[PDB]
Parts: sequence; C-alpha cells; structure tokens
Amino acid sequence: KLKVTGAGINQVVTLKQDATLNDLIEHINVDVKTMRFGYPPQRINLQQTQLDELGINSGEKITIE
Amino acid sequence: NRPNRLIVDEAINEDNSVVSLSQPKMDELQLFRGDTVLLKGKKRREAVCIVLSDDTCSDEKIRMNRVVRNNLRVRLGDVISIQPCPDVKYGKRIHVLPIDNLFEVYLKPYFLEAYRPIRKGDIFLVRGGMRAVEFKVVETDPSPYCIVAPDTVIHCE
Repeated sequence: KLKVTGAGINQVVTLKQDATLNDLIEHINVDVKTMRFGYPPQRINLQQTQLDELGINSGEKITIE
Repeated sequence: NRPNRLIVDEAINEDNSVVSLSQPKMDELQLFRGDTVLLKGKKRREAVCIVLSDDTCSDEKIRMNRVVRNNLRVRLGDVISIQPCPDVKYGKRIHVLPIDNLFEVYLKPYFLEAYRPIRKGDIFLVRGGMRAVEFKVVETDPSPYCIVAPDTVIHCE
C-alpha cells in the first residue's frame, strides 16, 4: 500500500511486496514527471530499482507532479 | 477514546512542520507517513502539518513542538483532533512579517526543498545567524494555507 497524490489523482495503490519503480509508474494511470517522498524529503525526476531500495515502504505517501 | 482525538505531547524533532503518531495509531486512522494533516485545537485554531510515525510515541498521544502548540493555543496534555487535509495547493505567494537580511539568512534556507505547509496567521521560529527569529504569516495565496514550493514568491516586510 502506497498513497499517491498529485497530477490530478488521489489513490491508494497496492502492489508487490518486492516491487519496482516501473511497476509503480505503471499502476498510476497518468504521465508522471516527478516523485517526492520520505523524511527529510527526497526528490526523483522521471523524465528501474526495487521500491525497497530507495527507502519507500508500505503505509507511506508519494507526491507526484 | 475517539481514535482521532489525541493527547498533545512533547516533540523530539524540532521541525515546525511535523507532528508524530505511533504506527499503530496511524494504521487505525488510515494515515500515510508524509501525508498532510489538518489539526484542530482551541477555538477555531487550526494548523496544517506533515504526519510522521514514531515508535516511541503512545498510541493515544501526538508529538507536536512548541511552535505548533502555540499556533493551536494548546498545552501539553490538551486534546486535539487530527484529520487528513484533503488538498493543499502549492503557494504562489506568501507575505510574512518579522516579529521582535531575513530572506537569505532565515526564510530561504527554512523553506528551500522542504515543501512546508503554512497557514495564514501562523507564527513560526526560524534558527540561523546569531538569534532565532519569529515570523508571522500575514497572508498566503491560495488562502488560508498552501505548500511553500521552490517557485512560491516570498514577500517579507
């Protein structure tokens, strides 16, 4: 479970325990330019790796633009 | 005993923009780490903050620093409501006034890359230079709150 907000969408998204950035972008039915997440907040530009790697976990919120 | 009414407790983290809940309490509230939440205290006092989990915090308490407690006019031990803040927009412009240069020293490092939520009428403390300095938010556009973004204009008296 990730919550996903921005680019006109607001939705919890469920996905593989081991899941990967690509599969996340695919579950979001929107052109995604940037992702922001965690504390302190880190930024990703989407203009590949297992979500797990960057620090994203279940019950966490992703802000997209 | 109403899951979303929480006892005000002390913060460990002195970030003005953050409040903290136990992970079991966040689970019970369907709240996500990093979500923007709306808090209500005294008398129509409100605040918008980012919610973090803290596995040292009691399920029934909320960690909130002095700056947030003063904005809510609450004291440690008081009871608060938390609910999700449905959509806070990025700020176009804010107007802040120092209390007794400010942009470079204080305001810009404070906001840069932090995406802080801010509300009209907030008083906030920024550290840097010699002394800490308090600012008041006179107005925000959109009002009455927004997320301070990199492209948010900062007007400082």
